[PDB]
Formats: sequence, C-alpha cells, structure tokens
Amino acid sequence: IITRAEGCYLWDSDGNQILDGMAGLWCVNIGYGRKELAEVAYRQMQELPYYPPAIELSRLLSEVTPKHMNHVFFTGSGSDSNDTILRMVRYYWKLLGKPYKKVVISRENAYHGSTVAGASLSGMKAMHSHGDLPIPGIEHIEQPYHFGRAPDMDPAEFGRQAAQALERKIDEIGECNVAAFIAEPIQGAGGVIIPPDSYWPEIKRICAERDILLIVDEVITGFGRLGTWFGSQYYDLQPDLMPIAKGLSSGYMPIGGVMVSDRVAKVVIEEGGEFTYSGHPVAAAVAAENIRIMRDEGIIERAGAEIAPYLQARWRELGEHPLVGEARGVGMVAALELVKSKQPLERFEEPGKVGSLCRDLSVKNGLVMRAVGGTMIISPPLVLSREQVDELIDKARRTLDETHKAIGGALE
Amino acid sequence: TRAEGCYLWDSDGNQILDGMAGLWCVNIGYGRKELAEVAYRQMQELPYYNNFFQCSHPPAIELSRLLSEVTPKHMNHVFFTGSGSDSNDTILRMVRYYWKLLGKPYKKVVISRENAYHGSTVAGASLSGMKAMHSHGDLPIPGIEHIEQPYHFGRAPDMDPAEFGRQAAQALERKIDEIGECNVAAFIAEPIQGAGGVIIPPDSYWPEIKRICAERDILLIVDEVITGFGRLGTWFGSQYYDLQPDLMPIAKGLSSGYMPIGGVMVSDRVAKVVIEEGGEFFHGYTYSGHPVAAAVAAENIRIMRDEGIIERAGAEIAPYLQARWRELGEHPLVGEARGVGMVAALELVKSKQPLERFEEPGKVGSLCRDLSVKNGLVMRAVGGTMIISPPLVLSREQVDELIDKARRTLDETHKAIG
Repeated sequence: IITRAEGCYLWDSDGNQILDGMAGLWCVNIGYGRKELAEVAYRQMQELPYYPPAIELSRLLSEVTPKHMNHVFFTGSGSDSNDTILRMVRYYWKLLGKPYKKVVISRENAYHGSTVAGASLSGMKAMHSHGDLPIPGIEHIEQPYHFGRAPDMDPAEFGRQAAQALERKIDEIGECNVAAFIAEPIQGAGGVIIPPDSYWPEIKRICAERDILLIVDEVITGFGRLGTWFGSQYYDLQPDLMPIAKGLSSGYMPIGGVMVSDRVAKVVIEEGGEFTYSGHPVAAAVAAENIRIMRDEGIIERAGAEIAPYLQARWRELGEHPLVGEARGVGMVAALELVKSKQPLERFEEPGKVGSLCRDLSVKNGLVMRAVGGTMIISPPLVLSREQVDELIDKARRTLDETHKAIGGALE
Repeated sequence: TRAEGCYLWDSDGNQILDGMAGLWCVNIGYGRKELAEVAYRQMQELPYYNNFFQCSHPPAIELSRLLSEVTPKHMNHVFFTGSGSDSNDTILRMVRYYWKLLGKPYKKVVISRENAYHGSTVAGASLSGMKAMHSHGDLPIPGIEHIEQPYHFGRAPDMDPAEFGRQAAQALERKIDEIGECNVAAFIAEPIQGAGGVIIPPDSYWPEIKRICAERDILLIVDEVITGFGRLGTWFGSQYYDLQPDLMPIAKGLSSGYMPIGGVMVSDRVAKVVIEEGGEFFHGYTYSGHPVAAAVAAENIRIMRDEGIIERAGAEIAPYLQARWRELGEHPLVGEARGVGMVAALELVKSKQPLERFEEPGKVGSLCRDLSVKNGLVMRAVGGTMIISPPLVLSREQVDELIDKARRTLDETHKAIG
C-alpha cells in the first residue's frame, strides 16, 4: 500500500523506500513523479474530453517507428489493439481475394490481450479453458523457451527448431489458410522468454517463402524496453503490424495503438475505406508528451548507452548464486531461474510456490520484482541510474540467500 | 476544437450546439473544470492497481461503492475495464463461464438482435447486429445468434404496437425453440437501440421479454453503455423499463466522456457463483482499468447526483424536449418523431400519407446531417433517421435553440431534394 511515488521509488504506509524494479506493469518507462504529464492532461481536459492531440501524436510515432510504418490507428488498450489487428489482417486478405486466408498463429505462453480475441491469441492455457477461447482461426506452436523446453540442445540449434515449428504448422493447416503469425519479440507476461538468436532469423525466412504477414506484439517491448525504440528494430524485424500501448503514456493514461506497414495500409485504405479513427484527446495529448520527454531527454538512448549493458553484466553476475540456474538479460528486461540444483540440474518441484516466496520476500527487503513460476523477472524504468542498479543487485542478493535457506530448512 | 457547456466552438467562432453529447457520452456537459482537478490529483499518485501494492485512497474503491448506490438494488459488484466494448467481451466470457460452473457447458449461446450495437471488439461486433461489421472476414463468431429488432417503423409500420410489440418479443422465444433451451446462455439488448437509429420499442415488448426470460432458464444482459447515466431520464434504462438484468455493461457516461472507462454490474444471483470458484477467473485486467479513469468517473457521479443532473433531466428538461421534438412530426419530410428522456429520432420520408420511403434513404440523412451542422446543430443520422442525445445539462432556452436549428435544417433539405 503506497502513499508517495516518485523516480524509481514507492513508499509504504511505513515509509520504506521500495525500488520499483518492475516499473508497475512493464510500462512506467520514464519513471514516476513526472508532473510535466499531469499538466498536459489538465489543460487537455479543459479544451476537450471528446473529439488536436491525435495528429501531433501520429507525427512523433512515424519518427520513432522505422520502415514503412507511417499510419497509426489508436485504441483504448493493447488488449483492443490485437482485436483490430486480427480483424484488419483478414480484411487485408479479403480485399485481395483470399478470404479463406484468415488463420492467425500465436505461440504458447505468449500474451496478446484479455479481450475474447486477444485471450484466444494469448497462449496461456489457464485463460483458454474458462469459456470458449480458441475462436476459429487461432493456432498455437511451441515457445522458443530454451531453459524449459530443451535445456541441453544447443541454443544455436534449438533456436532453428522453435521457428520451423511455425513452418510445420503452416504445412499442416494449408499455407493458403494462414493469414499471419504473431508473437512478442520477447514473451514478457509468460516469464522473460528470450528466444535464441537463430529464432527470429528463421521466422523471417518462413514469413517470406510462405506468404504470411508478420505481426509483432510490442506492448511490453515498445518504447525503450529493449534499449531500442522497439523490440522490432532490436531484432531487425520489419513487422507488418505492431500493437503499442503500455509504453505510449508511460503508464499514466489508457491509450493503445496499432502501427501498420505501407503494405497492409495501402490495400486497407485504397481498396477499402469501409473498416472510426484515433483514440481519446486527453490520453493522446498525454501520450505525445511522454514521447517528447523520452526524445529530448533521450532516456531511450541512455537506456542503451549506459544503463543497459551495465545492468546486464550485473544481473549475469547473479547467475552464480546457489539457486540461480540461468540469468537471461536483454535491454532493460532480465530474468533469473530458481532451480533446486544447477550441476545436477534438478528443476524445483512446483517452482510456482518457491518463486512466489522470493517475490514475497523481495518486498520485505524493499525490491519490486515479479515471479512467474520459478522465474524472477525485472523491468526497471528507463530513468534508473547506474548507481541504482547496484541497489538492485544488493537487494536481490539477500533475497535469494534468504530463500536458499528458507526451503532448505524452515518447514522443508 | 474548444468546448464549454453544451457548445463546441471552432476556428471561425462558430458556436455549434452539440445535440449528440459527442457520442452519447459527455453527459454533465463540457467544461467541468472540477474533473480535471481530480485527474491531476490521482495522476500524481500511483498509476496502476495490482493486488501487490495499492494506493493511498484507491479510486476504484470509491467509484464501485457509488455504482452500487445508483444501480438496481440487486446489483452490487463491478468489474472495471478499458472501454465499454471491453465490458461486453467480459460479459460474453462471464455469462458462459457462469453455466460451466453450474455444470451446463453446452449452455453457451448468446442471442442478440439485428441492428443492436454492443461494442467494436471481435465479440462486440459479433454481438452487434449491423452486418456491415459482420462482413469483414467473418466477424460472427460461434455462440451468437440474432433475432428481429422491434423497429415498428421499418418493420411493420401499420401494425398495432402492443400487438407488434408482443410479436417481436415472441421472436426471442422462437429462437429458443429453434436453438434448444439448454443451449441458450442469455439474451442481450439495449433498453432502446442507440447507434442504429433510436429504436424505441413498443411498450408491450420489455413486458413480454421479461416473461420469456422467466419461463425459459436464461440470464439477461441489458446493454447500458448508451442508456446509462441518465439518457432515459432515469439513472439507467433498466429503471425506465423495470428490467432486472443479471449483467449490465456501463460506460459512455460513467466518465461523461472525460476518460476511457468500462464496467460490468453483476447481479447477486450470478455473482454468488463467480465468487465461489473465481480464482480461476483471474485475468490481466482484473479490475481498476486505470486509477485515473476511476478517480475522474467517481467525481463525475458526485457532480451528477449532488447537483441533481439525472433528476432535473427526467423531471424537468426531458419532458420539455419530448414535446418540442414532436412539434417536428408536423413537418413535410418528417413522418415520425420518437424519443424518450434524452434521446429522440426524426424519420425522413418521401411522402407522409403514402408512407413512401426514399430510394436510398441513407443519402438524404447525410444531407440533413451536413445541413444541420451548417446551421449550428450536431445531429447524427442513421440512414434516413435523425437522432439526438443532448447533454443532460441542457437548458430550456437551448432545446428551443435545438428545435429551431432543426426546423431550418428540415426546411433546407426539403428544398434541396425537391
């Protein structure tokens, strides 16, 4: 229960300075305590609560987004973005005369939204059972999770394997029934599932020989999360559509959006114009300001220049702890792995509860940090300073140590 | 693009009376400076609401207490979401998953009406009845059916309304006997259809439908995205047409337009079940779409119930609006003036006594809408059907304003066509 929140810190009803390593929900990229936003909202509510903010917002988004992404359809949340995506991908092919080409393909343990459509896309089999949630035209392949899937196959080789999974499904369904393939650059919600560096190279190959669109879900990855403006350009992907949201406002306003490549855009706008526009004047004003800040203060550049590479090595230095098996780390996102043993490699029995115990103990020490099973993940704001990465390593250290004896002693 | 009260000024100092409440949303009118203060306030504190680490004074707490006060007695639990179109995607999920936990997983069908609107997501455009939306790919997703709209004008213009009302409402019973009673999960409708012209049902309809949903074993879902927060002169159209809905999405009006908000009111009946086994029903959004949105909305309702905007609607200015409007029924092109509370429609026809609709009525309405704003009125058209939802802060001197601008507009379209 916080009472004060600025910079990378919160403050309980007790007054401990808890450091938000998670950045709320992966989204307060420019950090708490920016009154510069709250004023642009105040004065945008004076002007108009309905409908200008949508235009200046669209300008900045075409500057920061590479490639042929020059048009943008805003929405209320990234959960609604993926809906528009699915709809306009089938609409794309329908306006090409291939209306049977409507099958979009996700991965297992990927997250793409809470809406019926987004949840059908999202591969959390927890969300899928409750009501009918594999709405016709969504398929689920393997995730490029090295640790979990094949912890001993060579990353170089395991990587090719998890992408040709895509090609396997394609040849299974009918290349002409597949509309597109969608996937987070790095699955965030389902733990930090970083793919090997052979994965996206093959995906790009499959999405060229087999005529499908690539859709890349940049909701957690967008707006600096990987030390680049988008996970897109950090893996040299040239997507056809990107749902952007959490980063947009840095977490202060409900705004979602889809970036569209000129390929899909042209057909949708020219041979269509019947699919109305924009999002919400307030939240757009607010969003366009958070990007001004990030652009002039360059804290996206600082994100790569200074605080990322430092935060990678330091995190990797956590991998030697007795509990830590793997120490994944790309840009301002990273993750550890809680295993009973490393040399014998015994995967913790029900690691859900043990990782839930480090989270529980991580705030007792004064660190925000998410568990997902036996995976401790972090996603600090892009304003975190090189000094505070040391605050982070230190408070994780005590936590893992405390839990190293807590299961190997107290009520084992 | 500046706005003050019920007026939208633009570049050339053009005071345009907004008779559309933007999009049925801006209810307490524009230029309520005290909402900006509550957004500036909350925005300065935390901007998320996870079960680990809450806020000082959680806004969704205040809000969800208030929504219990102004909603039908038996509704007392509110999930929040990002917009009202999200609210229905939730409801589709809830109504179904309600039966799975009553052990009837084959009970997954939702029935709507054609030309009903229910969101713009893949499910809200499946639910919704315009086939424009259905034709993109195949937006009708399984589980949904559609029955006939009780649109007395375009369906059976000469029938007896209480007869026809009773006839379009046996439609529901006649989809159940075609579908199988144990398959149907629920039936969802707006108290009055909004975005598809204002389809004011014959009084004898909601009477019947409540019976059909007693006799049959189905939940009920009343879409109050538009009818909610005073539109019908009652807080919710439910109270207007004495409906007791098991779910109810709410939205446009929750924040009177000021902030992206959605929400679903769960009747005690369905709530009892979705709580016993609800650890499974844990999704990313959970509740509290945004503390800032909730903070703003909570104050919005403060302003609404304390100055009394809902009450002076259905008791003072709504009556006035209805009377004035119907003085337009006595016009050449106009061959019906309907409305309730704070919503109203004019039908345009090529001849009154020979009831003769236009070859392509849509285009005439586009003209009228183009001619309304020219003369200084926001007035939307659904085909050949003009509609209006003025902000509930409307003053009498301004429905007078609202009527005369309509009069010119109708007299200029009458010229233009002839």
